[PDB]
Amino acid sequence: SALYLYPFYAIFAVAVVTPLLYIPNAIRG
Amino acid sequence: ETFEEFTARYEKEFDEAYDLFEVQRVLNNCFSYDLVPAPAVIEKALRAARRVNDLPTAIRVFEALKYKVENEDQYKAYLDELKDVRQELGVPLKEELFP
Amino acid sequence: VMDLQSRWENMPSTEQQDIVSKLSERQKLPWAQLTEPEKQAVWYISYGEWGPRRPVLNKGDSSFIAKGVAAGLLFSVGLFAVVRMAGGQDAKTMNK
Amino acid sequence: TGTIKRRVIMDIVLGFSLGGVMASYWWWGFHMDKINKREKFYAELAERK
Amino acid sequence: GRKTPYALSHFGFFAIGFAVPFVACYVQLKK
Amino acid sequence: DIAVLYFMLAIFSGMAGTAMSLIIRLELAAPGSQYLHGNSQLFNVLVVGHAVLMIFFLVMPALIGGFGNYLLPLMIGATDTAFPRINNIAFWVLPMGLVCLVTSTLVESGAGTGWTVYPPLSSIQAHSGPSVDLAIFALHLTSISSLLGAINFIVTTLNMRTNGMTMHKLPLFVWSIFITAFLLLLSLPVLSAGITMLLLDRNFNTSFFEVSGGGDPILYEHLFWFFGHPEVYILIIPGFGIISHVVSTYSKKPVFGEISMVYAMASIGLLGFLVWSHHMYIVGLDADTRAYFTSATMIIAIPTGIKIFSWLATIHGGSIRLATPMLYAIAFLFLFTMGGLTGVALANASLDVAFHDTYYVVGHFHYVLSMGAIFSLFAGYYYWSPQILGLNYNEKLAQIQFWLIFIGANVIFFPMHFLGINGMPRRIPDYPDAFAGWNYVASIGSFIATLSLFLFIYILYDQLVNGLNNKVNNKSVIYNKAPDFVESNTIFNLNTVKSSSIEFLLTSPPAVHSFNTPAVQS
Amino acid sequence: DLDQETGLARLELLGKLEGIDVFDTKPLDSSRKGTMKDPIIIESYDDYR
Ligand code: HEA
Ligand code: HEA
Ligand SMILES: [Cu+2]
Repeated sequence: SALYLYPFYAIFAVAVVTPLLYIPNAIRG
Repeated sequence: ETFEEFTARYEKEFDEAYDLFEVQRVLNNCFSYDLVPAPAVIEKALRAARRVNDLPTAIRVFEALKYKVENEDQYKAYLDELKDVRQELGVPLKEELFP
Repeated sequence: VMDLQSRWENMPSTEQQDIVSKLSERQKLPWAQLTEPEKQAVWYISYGEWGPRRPVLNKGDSSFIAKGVAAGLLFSVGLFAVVRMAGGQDAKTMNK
Repeated sequence: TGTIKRRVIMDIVLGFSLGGVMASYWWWGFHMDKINKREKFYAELAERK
Repeated sequence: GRKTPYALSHFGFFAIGFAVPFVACYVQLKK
Repeated sequence: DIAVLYFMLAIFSGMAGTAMSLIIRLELAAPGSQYLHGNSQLFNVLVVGHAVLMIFFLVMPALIGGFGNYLLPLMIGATDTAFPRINNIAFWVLPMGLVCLVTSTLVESGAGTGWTVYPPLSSIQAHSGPSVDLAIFALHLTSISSLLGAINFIVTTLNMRTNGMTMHKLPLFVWSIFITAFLLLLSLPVLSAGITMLLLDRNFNTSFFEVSGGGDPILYEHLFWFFGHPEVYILIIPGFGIISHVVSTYSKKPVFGEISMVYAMASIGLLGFLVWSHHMYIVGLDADTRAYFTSATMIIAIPTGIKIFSWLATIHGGSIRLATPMLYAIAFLFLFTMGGLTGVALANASLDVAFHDTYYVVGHFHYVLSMGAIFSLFAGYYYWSPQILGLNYNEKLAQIQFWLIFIGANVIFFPMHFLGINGMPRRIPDYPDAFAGWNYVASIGSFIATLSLFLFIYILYDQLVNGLNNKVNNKSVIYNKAPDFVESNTIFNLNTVKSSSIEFLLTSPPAVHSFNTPAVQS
Repeated sequence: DLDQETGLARLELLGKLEGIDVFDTKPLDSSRKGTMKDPIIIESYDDYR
């Protein structure tokens, strides 16, 4: 069903948001 | 494969004309081989051009042999035999026509 | 009757006619009373130059091709000359 | 046979010939320039210590 | 868009694709 | 489907790679002029971004997979590619690697150390600017995505063979990229293993390609060779297919020697794996071993010679029609004969000892790979583009782009065969004073070629405006001019939409679901 | 495995024991003329095939 696809969409959303927050630390130290 | 079996086989395939694009396609492919066409083949070509009710392909075969005729001497010889064939045909040279 | 009439005797001048198909329907078959100024017409209409048998490069275009090649090459070499020529080796005398 | 057979024979044989004369004058000219200059220089350095 | 469905997105898309080595080289030369 | 974005990313990354060409050569013009960082800070980073971005992002996707996922099923007759789920996987994996590679360029210092990253101290000493892990991950995802597309192309031309084609008279692009993916299988995962080995060495400090522990870099040297030699055969062999088709349809649909051609391509696919050898002949292997190597590189030089003699026979005796793809094919053939000549030159035993890491090998491999692959991709785009895109491509500007590319790339990569034998080093940022001559005209030519790329961009924008009096019909009619069709079928398929003049009969643009009825061969 | 959705496995078994194949596997070359007087016949569940 989709009742588990909704929190999976949420954890995927944070899992592809937060490395983009990681990369200014990668370029700036 | 040789000269004479070529002439016989494609005159036999060539009296199966019955149409415009059929006689023009068999003129194309039977002209595009690796041998000069026999005069009997071009006499059957002009007779099939009379059969299929079309004149400019009977012009087109002559400029085709004008390219493929490989010299000027065989060109004047074909002009002679094809000249009295034109007198019994009625088709003009392009050099006599000036489009 | 039954022959054409010099309606347009210079067929290689125009294929700007809308209904060329009427002129193609006009054609006939008595074979060598064809009025040669419109026996030009069957050869040109059936074997001319439009659509099929149109040359890849028109007469005007080939000069435009060579002109554009030379202009692009000149713009490239001129752009190279006006981007940078600065700060090289020490001096020609040093090489000596 | 005919014209295309005559043209492939004449064409490939004259291509052999033209590549042969281009590289033969190239190799003769420059390789003999090398044998003159280098063997003369080695002759100077060896025969004159 | 009303002015750019694909009229400037080709030019601008290729301007970005040509200019990203320039800004990478700029921020790497600044270190 | 996947093909349109698949081509858009290739053009994006190609302009990025030509910008890298612009910057590198603009520095290489005069000694120490444009950039202060004449070191692996920013300059070897630029040459690795250049090389790995352009070979992996341009020739590899467009030449194998773009023409693959648009033109393998349409030539064999398949509805869609046999696993329609993982073309989508592999292509969307790709621009994540573009982001990964530009992130490898962007970060603090830059561990860019050439595209062929040799271990011994590319190790943790270089990982204060830890870029090279991002570079090897971008190469790792491009690696597995090309692998996935290779499996997909193999299974598509195996099971979805339309009942026309047996295995004895197949088309040359179809059998070409089948050999290409069948050759890609046997060389990709070796280098995937080498990526994870040396990544484990430079991350989790076990260090078996590094110095300590008796680690030996020559194992990696064999490995990346054993990958990168069939890699360049992947780079050229669908190009040979495309050149076969354009040489076919612009001169003479009877081409020379089909069964001979596919035997020669299988001979290249056989003999091309087991010579990884010449690339470091020099390293000090055994004499009988390196002599056997030199002998076998001659036999890999044979069958490509057989193929180009075949196309030499093909263009002979046919009605040439000098459009822009026929010019691409003839320039392809002329420059690739000379590049294979210099291949035989470098292929000798005792000449790599004078030619390694100089600009003579650089001019050679740019000559074969750039001229061959990019002329083939040129021919492919200016050939199949009005079929897919539906618009006619303004032939006169295509002609001037061809001439401008030809003279620009020739005047770039011909002076390298002079700069190389005098003893230039490879990847030199600041060359000695006696080498300032030919690099100047190489810089002139680089500006010429990037001007021609911008001209291609104006042509690609001119793909909007439906010119009718510019280019309409390849292979103009023979002697007919009243009948109207595509004028050639050397086998009698003529079933619904498939024929012997293959896939020129779909429509412009082709439908979202074609091939309702299975085609048949005569 | 019967009474399931999408009976394309019916006519594989059905055509396996009775002859008439599933998804018109068969080729054609009727050794014909190609002529407009007697062209190759066209059978379809449609007007265009
Ligand atoms: C797609 C690109 C491509 C292709 C097809 C080839 C094809 C060949 N390459 Fe090259 N090569 C590279 C790209 C390519 N190469 C690259 C990228 C490198 C190393 C750079 C590095 O990675 O940094 C390299 C390196 C390289 C070296 C390494 C030397 C050094 O590092 O300095 C050598 C030496 O043997 C070599 C030789 C050959 C040979 C013999 C062929 C042969 O396949 C060519 C054979 C073709 C023919 C011979 C032409 C047709 C025939 C004739 C015209 C008529 C008959 C003549 C003869 C058969 C004698 N190549
Ligand atoms: C994909 C192959 C490819 C191509 C096309 C080019 C093209 C160019 N390369 Fe490069 N180059 C390499 C692959 C390539 N190179 C490799 C492997 C190295 C070795 C790296 C090293 O070892 O570190 C190298 C190295 C290299 C060096 C360093 C030499 C070294 O030490 O070995 C230099 C120096 O300036 C250079 C310059 C150029 C220039 C000026 C071009 C110009 O030709 C660019 C102009 C060409 C274009 C205009 C093509 C545009 C293409 C497209 C956008 C897509 C295709 C077609 C279209 C649809 C348009 N290249
Ligand atoms: Cu190689």
